[PDB]
Parts: sequence; C-alpha cells; structure tokens
Amino acid sequence: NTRHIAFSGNKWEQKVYSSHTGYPGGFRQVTAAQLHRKDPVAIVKLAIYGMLPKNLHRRTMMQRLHLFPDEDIPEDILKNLVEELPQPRRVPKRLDEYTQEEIEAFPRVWTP
Amino acid sequence: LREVVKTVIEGRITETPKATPDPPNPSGQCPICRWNLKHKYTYEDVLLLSQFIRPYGGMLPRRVTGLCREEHRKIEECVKMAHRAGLLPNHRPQLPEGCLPKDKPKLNRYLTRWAPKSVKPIYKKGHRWNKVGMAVGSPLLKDNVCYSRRPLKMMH
Amino acid sequence: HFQRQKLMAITEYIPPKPAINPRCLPPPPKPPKEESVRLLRQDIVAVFRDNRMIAVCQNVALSAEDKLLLRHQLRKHKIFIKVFPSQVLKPFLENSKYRNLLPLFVGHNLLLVSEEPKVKEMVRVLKSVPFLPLLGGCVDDTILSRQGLVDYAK
Amino acid sequence: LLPVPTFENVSIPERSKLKFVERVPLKDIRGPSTEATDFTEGNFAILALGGGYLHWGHFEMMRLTINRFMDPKNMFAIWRVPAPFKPITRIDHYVTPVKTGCLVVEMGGRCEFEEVKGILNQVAHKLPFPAKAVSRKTLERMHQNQRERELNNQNPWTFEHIATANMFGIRKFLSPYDLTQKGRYWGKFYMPKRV
Amino acid sequence: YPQGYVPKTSLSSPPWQEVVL
Amino acid sequence: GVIRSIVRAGQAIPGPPLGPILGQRGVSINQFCKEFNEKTKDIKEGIPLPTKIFIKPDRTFELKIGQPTVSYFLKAAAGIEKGARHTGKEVAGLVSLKHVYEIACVKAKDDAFAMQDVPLSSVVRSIIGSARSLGIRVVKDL
Amino acid sequence: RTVSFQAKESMIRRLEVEAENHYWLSM
Amino acid sequence: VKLVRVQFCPFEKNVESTRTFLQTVSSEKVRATNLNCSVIADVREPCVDVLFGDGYRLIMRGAHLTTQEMLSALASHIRD
RNA sequence: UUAACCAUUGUAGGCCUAAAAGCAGCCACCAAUAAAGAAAGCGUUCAAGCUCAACAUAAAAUCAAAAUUCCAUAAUUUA
Ligand code: FES
Repeated sequence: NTRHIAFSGNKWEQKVYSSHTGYPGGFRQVTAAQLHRKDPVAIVKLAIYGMLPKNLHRRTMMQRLHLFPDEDIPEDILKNLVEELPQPRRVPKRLDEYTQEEIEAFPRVWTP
Repeated sequence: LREVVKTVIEGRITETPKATPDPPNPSGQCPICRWNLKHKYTYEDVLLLSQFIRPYGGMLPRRVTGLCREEHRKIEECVKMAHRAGLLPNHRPQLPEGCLPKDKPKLNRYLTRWAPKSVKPIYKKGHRWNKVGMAVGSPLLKDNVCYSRRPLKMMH
Repeated sequence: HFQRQKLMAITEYIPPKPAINPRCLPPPPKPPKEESVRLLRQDIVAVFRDNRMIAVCQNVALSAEDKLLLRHQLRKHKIFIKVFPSQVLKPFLENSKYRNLLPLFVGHNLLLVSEEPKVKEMVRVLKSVPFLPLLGGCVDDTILSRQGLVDYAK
Repeated sequence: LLPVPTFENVSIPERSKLKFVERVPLKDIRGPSTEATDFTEGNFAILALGGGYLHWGHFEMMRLTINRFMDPKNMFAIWRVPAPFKPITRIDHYVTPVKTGCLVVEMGGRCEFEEVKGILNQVAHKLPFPAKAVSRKTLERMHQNQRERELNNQNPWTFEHIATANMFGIRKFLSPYDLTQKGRYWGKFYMPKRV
Repeated sequence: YPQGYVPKTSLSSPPWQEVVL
Repeated sequence: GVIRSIVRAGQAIPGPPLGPILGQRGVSINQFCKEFNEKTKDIKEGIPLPTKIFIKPDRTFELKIGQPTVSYFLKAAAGIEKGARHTGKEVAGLVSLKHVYEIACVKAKDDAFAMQDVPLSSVVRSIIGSARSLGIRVVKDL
Repeated sequence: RTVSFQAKESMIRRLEVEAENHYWLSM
Repeated sequence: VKLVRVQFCPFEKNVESTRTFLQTVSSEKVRATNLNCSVIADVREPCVDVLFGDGYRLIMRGAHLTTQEMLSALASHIRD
C-alpha cells in the first residue's frame, strides 16, 4: 500500500529529489509529487536507502526488501511471511468514520 | 435560525440545537473559556470543529459564535488543516451547477499550514548551518499543552 | 565567542504568565456610567413636557431646508418642528417625566409636538405628505395607534 | 467629549530654521550615551539606538529636510550635536561620532508627535546608525517598560550577579567596559530589549 | 456536566495510561 | 444642479463666468440673460445679487434670486471698492450699531439665505462675519 | 552557533553549586 | 417597477428590518433611480408588495426576512 | 481609535487675480439650523463639481521562536 502513504505538511510539493547521471546535462531535480506520479514505490525505496548505513552491505539489504504499491502480494511471499507489524502512526478518524454513538456522546458546545 | 421557502416566499424560524447544560466552567466569556478547552483541542478534534463551520465548509461568523478572536483564529486554522487532510467529507465545497471533480488522485496530507497549490519546490536544501526549514504546524497553536519532554519542532 | 553566547542565553529575561487571558477573564466590574449629551436632555425634556400629545411619523429622506419650511408650516398649525440627534433620544425616558415611551420612539422618525388638541391642524399635517407614514399619536402622552389617534381625536 | 489640548503656552523662537553645519572642522562611539540624554526645549527629538558617524551630508539631510517641512509659526528646531570633525581618508569627508542613546536633533513647538513621526522616521532611516524618533511621553514609556521588565524578571541567575561574583571566571573573557554595560550594549550597538 | 469534567481529546489525556497497583 | 453666482444685475451677460459654465452642462445662454434681465429691472442695477440657479437634466432654467449681497454693501458702506491685500487686520471703514441694525431688518425678508430666524443674533453674526471677511471692522461706535 | 538546550542547563547547575560554596564561606 | 407597496403596523410589534427597508426605498436617490416606481407606504405581520408591469409580483414579509434579503431580491428584479 | 451613512444655507466672502467661489495666490477664521471645516484631499478655461470630517444608524480593544552536481537520511507528544 505504498501508493497510499501520507506526507505531513507540504512535503508533497516542497521535497525535491536531485540526481545526476554523471554525463553532461545529467542533473535531474524532481518534486516528491512528480516522483510519486512516476513511481509510487520510488519514494519509499529512496528514504530507506538513505537511512541505511553507507556501507557495502546496504545493497544486499535492499535486495531483501520487497515493496508492493498495492495490497496484492504473491502467495509464496505470504507463506514466507511470519508476522505483521503494527502501523507506526494512529490514523485520525474522518467524520464518516466516527460512530453514531460517539456523536451522541459528544456535546454540542454552542447553539447557533 | 431562519430558512426561506420560495413570486411569493415565506421565511420560517426553525428550532436550533441547544448547547448541553451545565458547562464545566460557567461564566466563561467565550465558549472555550466556558468549557475549559483553551489548550486541549487539535485539528483532529473534528467533532468540536464541525459545530462552528458552514454546511459546505465555510467559516461561520464570529459574532454568532460569540467566541473570542484568539479561539476564532485557532479554530479556523484547525478546520483549514482538516479540509486539506480530507477529514471533512460532508463539508466539501459545493459544486456550483454541474461541475465534476478533476478525478485525479489526491495526495494524503496532514499538518498542512499552507495550501499546496501556492508553495514552490525547494531545489537547494542547503548545508548543515544553511539548511532550509520546512514549516510544520501553525504558530497559532504554540500555546497548546505538550506531553513531550521538549517543545515540538515547528520547522522540519 | 561561543562561550560568551552561552551566558547571554541563560540570562535571557523570563516573562511571567497570567492565569487567565483578558478575553477569557471572569466577568470583572465596570466603572459607573457618566452622562456627558446632558445639554440635549434639557431641550427634549422641555419640548415633550410642553407638548402633551406627540404624533410620531417616520422621516422620509427629507432635506434640511424643507424641515425649516415645514417648521414654519406647522407654526400656522401651532406646532413646532423641534428635533435633535436621536442617539440621545433613547436615554430621554431614563431621565424625564416618563420611562415607558421608549417603544414609541424607535428608529429615526419625525416628531410633531403640539400642546393643544387642535385635531384638524394635526390631520392637515398628515395630509401634507401621504407617502410619509404616521406611526401614531400619543394623545395625552398615552400610547395609541394612528387609527386610534383619529378615533380618540374625534 | 473633553476639552481639546492647546499649545498656547509654547513659544516659538525667532530662529525657527536649523543652522548650517560646516563641511570640515578613539572609542568615541563605543559606549553608552553620556550627553544630550535629556529633553531640553522641545517635546520631540531623535534618539540614537546605535553608534554611528554623521558626515556633512547627513547634517544637510537633517537640516534641509527639517527646514523645508517645518512650520516656523508652530515649530522650532535646534542642534544637539557638534559639527563633523573626524576625518575619513580616501580625506573624503568628516563625521561626528555619536554614542548609543544620544539625542541628535530636538524639535518643539505647537505640534503633535504624530505630525513629526513620519519625517523623523524618514530622517532616522537615512541616518548611518539605527535610530528611533522619540518624545517626552514615548521616552518615559520606554524607560517605564524597561523598568517593568527588569523588576518582574523571573530568571534566578542575572548578568550582574555572575559578573560581579566572577562565577566560572567569566571576567577573564569579559572586557572592563562590559561590567558597566551589563549586557545592554555590545560594541557600538545598544540592545533595547536587554533587561 | 460535573465540575472538573474534561471531554477526552488528543490533548486532554496524557499519552501514558495510568495503572492501579 | 445648483450653481451659485454673485454676478451683478446691471450686466446680464458677463461671459465666461456664466455663459459657458452654464453652457457646458448644456443650456440656452440667451434665455438665461433674458430672465436675469427681468430680475435686473425689478432690482437696482449694478449691485451684486446671489443666485441659486438649478440646471436640471431637462435643459430648463429654475432661476431664484434674493436680496443684494450685504458683503458688497458693507464694502460700499465703508467706501471700499477694492480691499487690502490681506484684510485680516487691514481696515479702512468702521460701521456703527445703527447702520448694522437697519440693514438687518430689511434683510429678514427672503425665503433664501435662511432669513427666517426669529432672533436677530443669527443675522448680525453673518454680516459681522462678512465684515471680518472684508477689510472692515465693525466697531460699536466711533 | 545557537546554544544547545543541554549546555544551558549544565552551566546553571554548576552556577548553583558555586553559590553553595559562597554560603559556607559566609560564616 | 411601476409600484412598490410597503405595509407594517407601528403600534403593534413592528419589525425593524421592514421599517429600515422602507427608508431605503423612500430615498431621494433611490426614488430617482427607479423613477417609474410609485412609492406608497401603508401604516397601521408586515407585508411588502411590489407590482411590475410585466405581471411579476414579489411579496416580502419582514417578520423573518432581513432588509438585506429584500434589497438583494429587489435589486436583481429592478435590473430585469 | 474604526468600522456605516450622508452631505443643507448665508457668500462667487475681501486680495494685484479676466476669473478664481473651501479648494491660483491671499485672508482673517464667524452664523443659522439637529448637522457644515469660511475647508481636508480630489476636480479645476474659472466654476459646476468627488469624497473626509458634520449629524443621525454599525461594532470592536508589548515582538517571535553566479556559472561541474541538491547534498546524511528523516522526524511535531508513553511520563
Ligand atoms: S477561552 Fe475565554 S475568551 Fe477564549
């Protein structure tokens, strides 16, 4: 579900990724939103790569990493999968997500 | 609250929802002062915010609400953050006659101080002492109670 | 130097925090009222006391010059166009013979102040401007309608 | 309403205009102002917030601007500083040293502060040092605000206690003048918000 | 609503949860 | 549209001060002078008169005139045709009580110029103020 | 170079210790 | 607008909105602008009736309608 | 202090101004009215004329946190 990640603030439009091919006129700067449109999984991979130690073992670790844009997973991977990890951030509930009982419990602060 | 029915038209004054009795702090000048909610609400607290917003997401007049200006700015900013985060599905802008959404994907955002439309990209990030700062949160909410050891990092 | 900068930061002034902000304060007392405006009280007091029955009619967008002409016109009717700023009119009842005539003097309206029950002259003033609406006449300083004014006037 | 203020008692001297300043005649500016710190004749003046060097052009800018705009009927102007005497080698020009908190120009007469705020601020911006237009009421408020912040300071540790007690051997890294400044003056600049 | 009542919100309650020995 | 002018009755066609100014809105200049000439015959010739002509959009004339200016009469009463440069303190003539009052009594006859006040205090102030405007001091007695 | 939060606190603690030294030298 | 009729009862409970709306209609500048209008005020809940030559009749009661709503509605109609 | 509304009459007041009427210069600096500045910015062949102040009707309340290729990655709350 990397396609559905959320960025705090205006990181979507403010974060720029810069890469250089090494040849003349090889400088490329792409905004986070543009990068996500080109590839939903690229942003997640880039962040992990930077966080990883700057050593030779980093490339090997990247191979063991599996990134899927959507919920689809190969069956064999599921069999390999042992445990799932809780989501780091608790997702705020939307108006519809709020239960009817919760609405009743919440008081009306002011009367229009 | 008056609603007009429509040439011959008739306006009917209808019953308005009443505030719950016995505020925790009676005699407060503003409802937030009355309810001891000065520093305990956030943009995620949609339930409180929705009461002060128009059906289509517009801001209600301050005079009708009666709350002090300080809360007015805080509440408006919190509501602005919720709209940009898509937390108000039932208060979305009204499409005038027959318009339809562009149907392009909407990026998931939260803690957005400014509109993404008018923010330019930052090409030059800078070095250690020249690093550019990315705003997170709003200055209006600095006074809110903090449960962390050190003050929150407004600029990321 | 960096070390000297450390000293400055520690010595930085610390401001105290008020318990409650001025807007969110509990209800505080207020100073006693003062009558500034006091002159206008005498003028309105004299005219109303002199004239028992007052015909209250809303003022159309009339011109200042016409009011003087109408003032002379009422002199033929034995009535006076004496008017003053209405923001001091409301406190009139607070300090005057009566306290209960506030609802009659609502908004900006022409006041016809007459001390004598010359009904025909008052009716003639009504005939001068039909479009201008006559709210009513407080005959003998008693609240009454325009239709009632005529009925009692009869 | 209440009675309107009057300036009848004020008397305008005959020499309403400002006099001419000559083109031509070491810590003069690195310290607190010791002279011209009190209003003498007028109720409005310009207060130096920093240490700067006033050349002949600045005096003409003050003289020409003030004379053209001021009203002799209701205003008068006086000079609170001497003419330039410090040479600036290329000598290109001479300057008048000024200390932090020195009143450079004082204007009075039958006028309000708001009338002179715009012109004084414009002159202050054109001055070589940071400056703020001041008046008798405003200057006292600044001191009153200065006193209030000092009196209500909640910091357990103060600059004077540490400096006077030589805690951490701080005096080894501090200049003798710093004791008098007490953190309110740094170099040729004065920190108004340092309490 | 009783005196000293605060509706539960993100900032009303501490992140940590009280326990009873 | 109200246009105020002080032109003398003696000359009914001053030219620029009336002709084209009234003409700019669009009117018949000849018609204006003829009615003004009618006023001239009724009134003494060669004395300034305030006028309150209203130029309506219908290209019609609504000519209203009143008493001759007391200001010029004060100048004439003081024997002054062209006053001093300033006239704030310059004075060439002094007017006593009796002369001041006599003209005021006749003055209170025009529906215009607000000459309907029962008290004469209002009337004297305008002429007293007018004298202040002119190079004339109104001394009680000389 | 802005001062770190830890640095400010550390100096304050040392200053207090020196203050205690002053009192015991006052008798 | 050939005719505009404003009716309200001052002796009884009188709404400020309708009374204020009457003042705006009964203005030297407003009346001149809509010269065709014949201004008639009925003085004795309040009912305001405006009659047009085309047959469009707009009736406004100020009991629960503010003067702005009437002015906003009337202004569009006058332009036609 | 600063948010709505309105602007009547003396008098084009005297000054070399052809003429300058609040508003080219120049004056001193009053009146009526409920409210009119002998005028505050505009307009100006000159004036008519645009508003601000007038009166009525609104509602408020001491500064911060240049030319090869961007350059750790990131991150607002469990004491
Ligand atoms: S909480 Fe009391 S005024 Fe805002």
